[PDB]
Amino acid sequence: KIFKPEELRQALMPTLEALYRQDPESLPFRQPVDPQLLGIPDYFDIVKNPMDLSTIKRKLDTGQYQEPWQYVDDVWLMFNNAWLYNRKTSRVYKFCSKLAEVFEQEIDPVMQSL
Ligand SMILES: CCOc1ccc(C(C)=O)cc1-c1cc(NC(=O)c2ccco2)cc(-c2ccn(C)n2)c1
Repeated sequence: KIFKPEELRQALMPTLEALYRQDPESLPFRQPVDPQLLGIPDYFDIVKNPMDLSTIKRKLDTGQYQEPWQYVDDVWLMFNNAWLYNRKTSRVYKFCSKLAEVFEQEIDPVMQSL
């Protein structure tokens, strides 16, 4: 099945804005992780493939996907990175898990749609 670029944005962006809407849980994820700014200099020794909401939003704003699981792939990569780097007890890890709950709720019916 082919997917028109304007169609994905209009049908996938609601799932993305549902993540941005989570405050404060989306705050760690709205911009790429800057290890020097954040005081976590070891981040890239653990996270080899970074991803964040702003990169996803900019991709989606230029239709730079091809089918929904591509977008899913980036969102899950952002989640997996955060669960790998941050400790289970940590605020950012818990924020990530909240976002992941919201995202599964929103993405399951949009995935059934196409
Ligand atoms: C060192 C701890 O920061 C992090 C560590 C790891 C990760 C990841 C994604 O693995 C993310 C952050 C992080 C967290 C927060 N905000 C909160 O944690 C928060 C907000 C309210 C209560 O808590 C903000 C920003 C941020 C925002 C702008 N910039 C430039 N940076 C980055």
